Amino acid sequence: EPDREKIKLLTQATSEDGTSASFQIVEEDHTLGNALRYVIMKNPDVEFCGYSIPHPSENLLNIRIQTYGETTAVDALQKGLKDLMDLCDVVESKFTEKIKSM
Amino acid sequence: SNTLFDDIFQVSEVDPGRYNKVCRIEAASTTQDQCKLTLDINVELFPVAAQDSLTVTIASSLNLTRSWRPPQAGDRSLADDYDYVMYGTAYKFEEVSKDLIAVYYSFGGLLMRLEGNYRNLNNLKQENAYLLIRR
Amino acid sequence: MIVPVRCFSCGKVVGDKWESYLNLLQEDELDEGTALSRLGLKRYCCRRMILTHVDLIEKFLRYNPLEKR
Amino acid sequence: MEGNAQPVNFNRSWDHAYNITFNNQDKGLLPYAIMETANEILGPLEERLVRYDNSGCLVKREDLNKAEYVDQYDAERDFYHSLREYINGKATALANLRKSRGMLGLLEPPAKELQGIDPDETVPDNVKTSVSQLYRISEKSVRKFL
Amino acid sequence: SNIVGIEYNRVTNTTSTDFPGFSKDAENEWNVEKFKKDFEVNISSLDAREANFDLINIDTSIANAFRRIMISEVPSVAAEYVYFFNNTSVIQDEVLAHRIGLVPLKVDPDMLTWVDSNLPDDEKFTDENTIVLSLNVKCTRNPDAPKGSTDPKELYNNAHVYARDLKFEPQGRQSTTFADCPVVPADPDILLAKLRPGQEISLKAHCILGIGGDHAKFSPVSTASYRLLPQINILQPIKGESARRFQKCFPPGVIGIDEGSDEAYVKDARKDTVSREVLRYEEFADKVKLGRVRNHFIFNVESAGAMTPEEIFFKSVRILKNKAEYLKNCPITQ
Amino acid sequence: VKNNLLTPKSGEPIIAATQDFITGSYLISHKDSFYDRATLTQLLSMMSDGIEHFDIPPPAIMKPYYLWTGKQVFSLLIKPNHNSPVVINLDAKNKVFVPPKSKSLPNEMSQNDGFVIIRGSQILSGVMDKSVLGDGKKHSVFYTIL
Ligand SMILES: [Zn+2]
Repeated sequence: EPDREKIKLLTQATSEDGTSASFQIVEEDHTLGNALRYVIMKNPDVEFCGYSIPHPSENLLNIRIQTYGETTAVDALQKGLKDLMDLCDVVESKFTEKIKSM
Repeated sequence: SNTLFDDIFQVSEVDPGRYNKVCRIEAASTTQDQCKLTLDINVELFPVAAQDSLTVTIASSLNLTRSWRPPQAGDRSLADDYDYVMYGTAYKFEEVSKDLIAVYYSFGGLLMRLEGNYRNLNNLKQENAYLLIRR
Repeated sequence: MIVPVRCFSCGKVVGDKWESYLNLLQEDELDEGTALSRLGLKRYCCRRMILTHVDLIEKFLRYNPLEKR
Repeated sequence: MEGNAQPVNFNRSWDHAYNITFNNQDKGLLPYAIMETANEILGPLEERLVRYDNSGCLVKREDLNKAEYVDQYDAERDFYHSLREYINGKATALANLRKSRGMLGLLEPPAKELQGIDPDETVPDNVKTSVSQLYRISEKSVRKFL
Repeated sequence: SNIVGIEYNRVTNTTSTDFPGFSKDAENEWNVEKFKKDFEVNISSLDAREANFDLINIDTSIANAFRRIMISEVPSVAAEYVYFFNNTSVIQDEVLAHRIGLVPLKVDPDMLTWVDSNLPDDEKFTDENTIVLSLNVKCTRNPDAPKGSTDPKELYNNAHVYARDLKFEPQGRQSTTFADCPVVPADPDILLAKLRPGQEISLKAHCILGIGGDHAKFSPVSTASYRLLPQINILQPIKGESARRFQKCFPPGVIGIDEGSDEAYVKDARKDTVSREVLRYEEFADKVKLGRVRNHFIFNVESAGAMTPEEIFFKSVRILKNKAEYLKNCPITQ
Repeated sequence: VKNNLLTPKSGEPIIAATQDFITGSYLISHKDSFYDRATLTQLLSMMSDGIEHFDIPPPAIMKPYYLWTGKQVFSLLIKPNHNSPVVINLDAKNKVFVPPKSKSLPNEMSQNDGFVIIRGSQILSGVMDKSVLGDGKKHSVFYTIL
C-alpha cells in the first residue's frame, strides 16, 4: 500500500550521523522544489537546502538538506512539508473567506 | 586583545568606475603619515563619501560540522560597535622602500592594500582576519 | 490555411474572432488596430494571430474535386 | 610542456610548493641553506650525466663546454642549471632584503665555526619578524618545489 | 528591504531575504501565526471568465507554484480521440482532429474519472471516464440563392462547420448525471472547418480529462499570471511644465497634477505598466525612484470557459497541499 | 575526452569553457555579485545535482548582512569540501587588462579585476573569462587541475 518508489535517501551522498542527506523524489519538479527550499531554509537548524533537476527528460528531483548537529535532515524535510501544508491551509482559508465576503 | 591593527583614516577619493555596488576608496592615516589604505567597499551597505573620517581595525577574531555557523543572536562580539565587518585572507607582504611595507588582504575578491612602516604592521601574520570599519 | 483555434503563446481562443474581425473591417469600416481591441485582444501575441493570418482556405476551396468548377 | 617553450613553469610550481607546504611554525632557511638543499637534491642528477668525447673516453674539466663534445644530455643539464639559477635568484632576493634590514646577507656559505647565526646583534621582535613575514622559505617548500 | 528597485540598465534586489542566516538577528523564522496575521487577499474583480486578486505578504516561490499548478497541473476535459466517417473536407483529418481537441468544453472535471492507460481499448472507455461528441455536417448548394451574391453563407447551406455542431451524445448513466448540465463548447463560434457542396464531415470524439503538462489542450486557463505592485516614489517635488512632461512618461491614470500646489503625485500605481520612460530624461534623475513590491502579487487568472477562475486557484492551492501531504506520508527508502 | 583535454598542436586546452558558459561565469564572478545563504546554497546545488557535500566558507561581509561573493562560489566549484584533493595556485591575466594607476603596484591592484590570483583553492582577485576558463591559454584553471 505505501509508495516505496516515491522518495529515496541516496546513501552515497548522505552523512554517517544523518546531519547531511540527499533525497530523490519521483514525479516532481520546480513547483514543489522551490517551495520546499523556501520553507526548509526558514528552519534555524538548516544551513544548506537546495534542489536540482538533473535532466529534463527524467521526471526527477534531487534535494539536498545539510543541517547542524541539533536535528537530522529527515526531520528538517518533514517539518518543511508540514509547514508547507500549514501555509497552504492558511492561504486557502483566507481566499475562501474573501470569496464568501464579496 | 585580538586587535592586530587600529587606525583612523581620512578618505581622499572614491572611484565608482565601471561598478554600481563596489567602490575603491583611497584613505590617508591621520595619526601616522606613512600609512595609506586602498580598499574595496560595498557602497550600498556602507555609503562612503569624500572627506569622511572612518576608523579601520584589523582583528584576528571577533570574540571578546565544518561549514560556517552564524553567531547566536544576543552574544557580545567586536562587531557590535562597528558598522562594516569583512572577512578575508592576507596573501602578500611586499616592500615598497626601507621602513615601509605593504600588506594585501582579499575579502572574497574585494581587495585592500595597507601601506605603512613595519613597526606598525608587525602584528599581521598572513592569515584569516576581520576588517571592521566604523563611521 | 485556416485561423488557429488557440493563440500559440498564451492559449486564448482566437478562432472565434475571425468572422467578427472580418465583419468589423467590412461593415463598420473600422481600422485594423481598433477592431482587434474591440474583440478583447489586448496581448500582442493574440493580436498577431488574426492580424498575420492568411486565409488560404477560400483559395483552396476553389479547386473542389466533387463539384463542375 | 607547461611553460613558454619550457618543460615546467617555475613561478607557478614555486607558488604551489609554498602554498601546499605552508606552516607558520616552520623556521625559515638562510640563503646558503636554500642553495645547499638545492645542490643536495640536484647533485647526483647532473653527476650521473658524465660527458664523453667522440672517441668514447672522459672529457677533461678544462674543455667541458667545447662544441665538439656536445651530447644528447645537454637539455637535462640546461634544465638543471636553469632550476639552480631560479633557486639562486630566490635566495639572492632573500639575502638582499636581509641586507636591507640591517642584517648579514648569508648568500655564501659561512665559515667553519658554525656557532649560530644572528643570535644577539639582530633585534628579535623588530627585524626578525619583518624578514620572517616578507620571505620565509622552508626546507619543505624547496624540497617540494624541486 | 522588500522593494525590487528598477534602474535604467539593471534590476536590483530581486531575491527574497526573509530567513534566518541572512543577518545576525536570526529573525524571520517560520511562524504560522505571523504568516496568518500578515497574509492578505484582496479581490478586485470576479467575473465568470476572469478573476483579478492581490496576494499580500506571501513569498515568491508559493505564488509561482500556484501559477505553475494552474497552468500545468489542474485537470480539465478536452477531446482526445477522434473517429472519422467520410471526412471529405480539404482540411486533413489530422488537422481537423487537432482543432477539435483544441476547443474548450464546459464540463466540470469533478464529474469524470481518470482513464487507466494500461487497460485494453475494448474496456478503457466507460461512461464514467469518457464524453462522446458527435459531428455530422453535409454541405449542399442553396437553390433559393441571390443571383449575384458572393457570400459563402448564401450560396451554400453548411459552408461553415462551427464548434456548436459538436452535439453531446449521452452514454449510460450520463443520461441522468448530465441532465441539468449538458456538454457544450465554451466558445460555440469556433470555426472548425469550411465546406463546399459535395463535402461531408462525420465524426465521433471521445473526450477525457488530463493535465496541461501532457498537452496544452488540457490547460483550463487562457492565461494565469501575476505582476508585482509598482511603486513610484517622487523624492523631490516636480512643478510646472516639467510636471506635465512627468505625466507623459506614464499611462494617463497613473500620475496626476494637484490643482492647488501644481505638483505631480502618484494617483494609481496599479495602472503603471513599467515602461521606465522617466529614467531616459536627465531632468528626472534624482527626483523619481521606481520599484516593485516583492511580496505584493496581482494575479490575473483568465479561464478557458470550463470552470470559474476562483475554482482554478482553489484547486491549485489544494493540489500543492496534497503534494506536500503525499510526500509527508511516504516512507523514505534507502 | 578526459585524456584529450589538450591539443597536440601546442599543448593548450581545447576542451574548456565556450560561449554562454564564459558569460555566466563572468556574471557570477563579477565584483558586484553578492549572494545570501539561500542563493549561495541554491547555486551550489545547481552545479552538483544535489549530490556533493559542500562546506560553506565564512562570508565576505558579516555586519550589515551575510553575503557571499561569486568568487567564493567558484572557489567552492573548484574545491567543494575538505575531502576534495584539488588545491590549485595560479596567477593569470584576463583578456581585457587595464594596468593600475602606479607602476610600482602589483598586477592584482589593477582596474576592472584584470589579474586573477588563486591560492589554495580560493579566488582572491580577478574575473573568470576566456583567459582563465576558456581555451587557448596554458594558465587556465582546468589546465592547472589537469
Ligand atoms: Zn495570446
